[PDB]
Amino acid sequence: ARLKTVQSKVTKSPRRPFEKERLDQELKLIGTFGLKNKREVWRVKYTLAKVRKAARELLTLEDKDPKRLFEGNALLRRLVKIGVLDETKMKLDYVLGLKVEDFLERRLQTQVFKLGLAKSIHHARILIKQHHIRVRRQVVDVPSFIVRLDSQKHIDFSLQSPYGGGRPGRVKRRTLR
Amino acid sequence: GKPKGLCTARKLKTHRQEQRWNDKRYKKAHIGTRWKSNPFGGASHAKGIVLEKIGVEAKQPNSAIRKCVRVQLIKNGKKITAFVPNDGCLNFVEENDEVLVSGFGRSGHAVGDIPGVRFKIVKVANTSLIALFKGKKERP
Amino acid sequence: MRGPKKHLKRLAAPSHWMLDKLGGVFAVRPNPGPHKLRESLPLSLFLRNRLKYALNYTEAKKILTQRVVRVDGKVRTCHKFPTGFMDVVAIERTNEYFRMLYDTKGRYVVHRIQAAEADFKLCKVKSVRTVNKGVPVLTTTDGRTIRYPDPHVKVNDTIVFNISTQKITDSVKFEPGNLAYVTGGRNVGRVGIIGHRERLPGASDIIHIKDSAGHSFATRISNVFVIGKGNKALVSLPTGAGIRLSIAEERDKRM
Amino acid sequence: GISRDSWHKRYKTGATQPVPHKKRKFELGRPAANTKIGAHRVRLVRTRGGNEKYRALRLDSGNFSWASEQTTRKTRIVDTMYNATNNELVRTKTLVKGAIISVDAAPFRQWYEAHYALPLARKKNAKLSEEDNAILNKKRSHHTMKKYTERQKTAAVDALLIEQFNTGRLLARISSSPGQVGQANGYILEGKELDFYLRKIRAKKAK
RNA sequence: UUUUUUUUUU
RNA sequence: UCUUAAGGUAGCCAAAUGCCUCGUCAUUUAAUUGUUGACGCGCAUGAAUGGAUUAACGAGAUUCCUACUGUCCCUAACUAC
RNA sequence: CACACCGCCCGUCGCUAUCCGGGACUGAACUGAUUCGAGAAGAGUGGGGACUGUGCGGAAACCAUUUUUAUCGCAUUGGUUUGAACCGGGUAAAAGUCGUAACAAGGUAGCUGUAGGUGAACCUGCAGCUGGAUCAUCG
RNA sequence: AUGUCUUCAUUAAUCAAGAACGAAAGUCAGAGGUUCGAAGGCGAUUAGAUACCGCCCUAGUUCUGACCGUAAACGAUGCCAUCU
RNA sequence: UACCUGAUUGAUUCUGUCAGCGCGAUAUGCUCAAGUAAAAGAUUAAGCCAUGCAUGCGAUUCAUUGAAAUUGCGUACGGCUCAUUAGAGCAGAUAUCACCUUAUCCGGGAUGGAUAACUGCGGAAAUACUGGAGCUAAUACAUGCACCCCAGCGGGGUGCAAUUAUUAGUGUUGACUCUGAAUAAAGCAGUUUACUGUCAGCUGACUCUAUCCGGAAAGGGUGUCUGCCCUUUCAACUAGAUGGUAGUUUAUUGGACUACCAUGGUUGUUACGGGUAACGGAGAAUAAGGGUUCGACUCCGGAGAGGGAGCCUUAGAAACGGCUACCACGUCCAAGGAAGGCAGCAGGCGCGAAACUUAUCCACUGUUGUAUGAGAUAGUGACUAAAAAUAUAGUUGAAUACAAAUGAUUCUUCGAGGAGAGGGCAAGUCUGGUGCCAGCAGCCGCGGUAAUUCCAGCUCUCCUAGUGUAUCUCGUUAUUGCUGCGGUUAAAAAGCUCGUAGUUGGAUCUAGGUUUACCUUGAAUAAAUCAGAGUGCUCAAUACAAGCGCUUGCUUGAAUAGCAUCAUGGAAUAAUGAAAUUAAUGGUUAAGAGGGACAA
Repeated sequence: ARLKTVQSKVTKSPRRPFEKERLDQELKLIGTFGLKNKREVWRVKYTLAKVRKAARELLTLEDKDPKRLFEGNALLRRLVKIGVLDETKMKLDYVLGLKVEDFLERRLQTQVFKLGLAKSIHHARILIKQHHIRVRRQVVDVPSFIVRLDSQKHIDFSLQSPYGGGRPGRVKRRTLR
Repeated sequence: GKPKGLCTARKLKTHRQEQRWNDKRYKKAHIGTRWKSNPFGGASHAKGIVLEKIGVEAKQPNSAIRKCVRVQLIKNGKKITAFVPNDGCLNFVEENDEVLVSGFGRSGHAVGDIPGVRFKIVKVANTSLIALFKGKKERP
Repeated sequence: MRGPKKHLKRLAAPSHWMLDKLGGVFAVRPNPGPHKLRESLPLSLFLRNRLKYALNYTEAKKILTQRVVRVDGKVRTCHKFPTGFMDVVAIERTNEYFRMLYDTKGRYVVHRIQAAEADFKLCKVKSVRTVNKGVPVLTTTDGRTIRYPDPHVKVNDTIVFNISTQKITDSVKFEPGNLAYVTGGRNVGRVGIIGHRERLPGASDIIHIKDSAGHSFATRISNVFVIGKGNKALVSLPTGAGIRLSIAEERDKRM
Repeated sequence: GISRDSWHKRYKTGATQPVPHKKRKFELGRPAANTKIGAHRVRLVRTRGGNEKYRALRLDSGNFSWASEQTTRKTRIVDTMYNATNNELVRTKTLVKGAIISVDAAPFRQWYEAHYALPLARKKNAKLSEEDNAILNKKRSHHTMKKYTERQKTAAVDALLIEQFNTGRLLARISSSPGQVGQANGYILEGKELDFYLRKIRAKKAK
């Protein structure tokens, strides 16, 4: 009959639930990049830790290992295409230097207000929620959506939004009526 | 010292198995009478009926009378004492009442200054005792 | 169970068919005959996945009832027929001819061919014996038994079998210096030149084979099929010419 | 019903074994044929795979074989004489493989004379009957007598066999299983085995 | 030579 | 506190030894002044006037279960003298 | 001992609660195996021959027997649970009675083994140990 | 232990099960019974004193032949080999 | 992320546990804007079941296209559950020269009489009950249409298969009593198309049905080697028990069974017995490394259909949506009789802490294909995995989808809750009551009339549509220690010695200028899961897709790694063997190991 659906976790809780240093640092990160909850940042931390642990497991092997070559090139490729890893920094011995801020900057929510599409990060989030942003002719309503290097330059206002060209909003229609 | 020869695997394994029985946790989990001795029969929750209510002198240096109720489990008919959390909740427990009971937290050990009491009431008359204390509901 | 089985679950189906995990609870079971369950393919799977000729299996059965498909030149209407290795499939209405072949990965690929190609096929000699009346026969690994064959034909040798004439044309030998296919093992879909033969008396013997790229690997006899003499292949091979690319080489080829 | 299962026994070490399942069809047994001497009686039994066996209940004729002469003639089983397994079988006249019985000699004598144009220790004072003459003294061309002359070249017969043929009841051993093949085809005893079993039989009847 | 005790918490 | 030579110790018990008494509790039964097991301020138990046990043994005393039966319900018939 | 000797602390006895053990009662209940007795039903074999096809054949009921053997009875035995007069152990409980056993040379140094005795802690005999209150005492 | 230019040539270390020995007290049987001395009985001391102290003592303490197999049977430290 | 923190004291350092702390499983509290995938009466009661369904579809058509019936085929697959079960079962390798097979592949192999529906007569309360009478059909029933012997003139036999006995060796396998060629009998019952629609031109070609032999393939029965839980308050066990011969039975081997015979067989390298809240595996949770625990459950193997037992049919069953009997428990009776098996789907009662609609369909996925509670759709569903609103949803009608639908994907009308706030541990000595009471508190501890801990009121912290509580697993735990603990005083060296099993054992053989064990590399090794490339399903869990031209098209990806057996190479390390006509004829040394002798 039906099978087991394949699931997987992305968030790993810290071993110490409370410590002023981590609490304050993570609060500061939430402030810098508009996020919803600490799970958001733990997700990025655990993706980063998966990346770093895989890179370390690879570096434990010597340089020209077939697996090392394939995985390291692929991982550097993925980070490059996302726009986190530097394209002049091609090595895992150097990928072992990254932070959550790097991946968090590559969220749509940041780019919206970064490139002048919104005043505040909160305004950017509510605009995306109300469907006033678009990417490569693709209305993405997911703030954590991950913006690649290529798509970095392919975001403008929605082709249907009142602010991107369309019918006036509900308030404007009320006033006109 | 322990044996170290390259052909002593049988001795090492047999000795380890023999000495595991001197461990409280392993013996407690593999004795075989756990189900017969444990009132809940290995479960986490159980249901029962009230018989009477008692006040237990809290241990020294604490001075108070903790208000518990003697209950009879429906699964096996065993008699236990269950604690009624929160203030003025014994009022909501009347003799001959159906109660849901759970562990107190220390896995069959008494908790705090209440002597010999290792269970606690989680529902009375199909109502949550916390709801009864908080006024979210009333006695059926 | 109390008797034979008729079904075959999707997961238990051989992996080489590449059947999507979320694509139903059963897999079309090949019926007994020329080939074996783990070393064949259903015509229904052919028409549904490889050629996209059928959106659904009802459509596959509809196409198959029309008696338009030929296998070995014999019109089949069994969607569960065991179309396996070195099997000729000729859809006359569309005038399309295919021969079953093992991809480097080991999968079966749509190997388009012409009429001259479709007109023949190869068979390995599974045994040679003497049926009643004193007429010697040979049995091939695909079950085909051929009467009155050339006496020099022996075990593990290849014979060209003519579909149109149902006769043995040529007899290629299993000896050092013959292009040999590799059907099973982890070297399924690998073509290489036979070399030395480690002879185990009471167990399957071992063969050494080196491909055109020079890579060498060994295997058991039962996985070794001769497909020619010297270096020439008696049939056309798919794009790849029986060479295993390592993963880095495959990526390099991709970009 | 009757089962041939390996379980239900004790293990090599003497331990009791678990019963793996309820009795299975493919491991059944059937009651013994226990064939006897009398009018031909054979039953068909349907067996595994749709095949079928011939269970003999009573048999009188044996299609017996003479090995040296390479001949095979249908004689009649006369009496049971010796059985290695158990003597109740010989007492009850059970025809079981390897059982030792008595057969007629007339068919083999008829074949011997019809094939060798010579007497088979025939009686020393009794003239051959008309049927015997119809095959002994017959007259045909010399081209036909030549083959008989050639067949005469190798025609000596052993003393023990001659004595059995004199008594008219030959000793034979059943080589078939009447409960399995339904037939009592056996072979005539001759030589070392014949002497051994004759000595056994004589020892028992002395006992 | 004889020489036993000191209510509970803080 | 009176008092003796010493004040019944270890054991055991309503006993073949306890009046009150058909002692009180339990067991056996439908029902028991009976049996057995407990209790013991024991009218008046008790240590070679031997105390407490004890396998085997007994034409010794006692209670019960089973089998069996004219002991009985409830008598009848037959044989010898 | 640290509330610092007006310290700490040990037992019997008495009350309360609770867990466990022994216990006459051939106690009781549930459950599994094994011997024996009976034994349904099928299958094999030997009889039988209603009926109908041509002295021959096929044959149903039924009878006897062999085998597989459910199931039921006693009987033995294993395992789990359990009542019981009474007789005992352990533990817990703010403020019960009797004493002073131990911690100072604890007022008879303490403790181990063994044996006896005494309301109780305990006392005494023999041989050990220092974890002693002596690392020592002059040849 | 020491001495050995004697002999064998790995025969060794530790050891479940198994076995010998094993203080004192204690048990059985037979001899002995001086001293001391559990229990016991007295005189003291004491609030009491079933103790410490004193007096008279029974088992025992001694020997022979059997049992028991335990001690703070302690160096509270298993045995064998090697280095500092 | 290879991690710790509070608590014994007047204070200190330890031992040691308790408590805290992270993940996961199950249950449950409060709360929950909409959507996507998605587990789901296993745990206890393999308990009991009302009611509906879950297995039905070429030859034979005088009923009105095809009903009914007879045949044929299938119902041994599929589905469910985990009770039993500890040389059972399973995993890997491996035999079956000891065996059995329908469906599907390759080779060879226009004969007569009776019976239903149909007509009618009927019985019973009651069945999916049936007897007579009149027909009447067949792929039903029947019937089948060159060597040997005598005589080289002539007569017979020889198909396959098969019983026994015998002959020579046209092929293999490592090896064959294997397969072929023959010889002599005899029964043997099995087989070598009286089939449907037909078409083309006396000549042809189909589709179909039936049917044996040989070989395959697929499936199964058995055999071998290695591994797989706890227990000595189980140490000895076993009597068809171990083996031999002759038989019987089976498809075949076999003490499988029988007769006779012998005394064998297992065991401290753990036999035998007992327990398991025990189906085995693939795997799951946790997780530096080494591991610890679990695994009823979607795949593979096994078993069962209330408990037993016995059978019919068949290629295949000891079948249970087949029968027969017994036991337990029910159902309808007009009391004469007749019945039942949801551990299939959906539902009901019970049991419980614990688990969903008495729904729609073959539209999708397979079964031989109209039929399929297999399978696919929708319902309840904070099991769970991913993605996300409360600031700077809904609604009306359209368009889409679907077997029909709903809900998703486009337009248009209007239009915050859980825990917490003394320490562990992030976060208040604010206000009133009570005076060790009520209460809190996992632990340490607060509350005794001036409470940061309760009861309130006011305030803040963690997480967040989730967050607590209870039981259990793993980590924490070097508190089970192989890596890797400890034993003078904290728990722990036997009173001491001898001693079998077990464990461990001194140095020494080509340095230079035959067996094993062990290591390396390959062979055989179902998927799904774990690790692992690529790809904007909007991301991600996921999934395995997809991506360009232009219409009649090209290219695709759907990878790569993950005990025992066999072989190759290596010859250190550790065991093991050789010797008590010529040649060097053949014994290592004698341990700052051990034993024995001698001395005094």
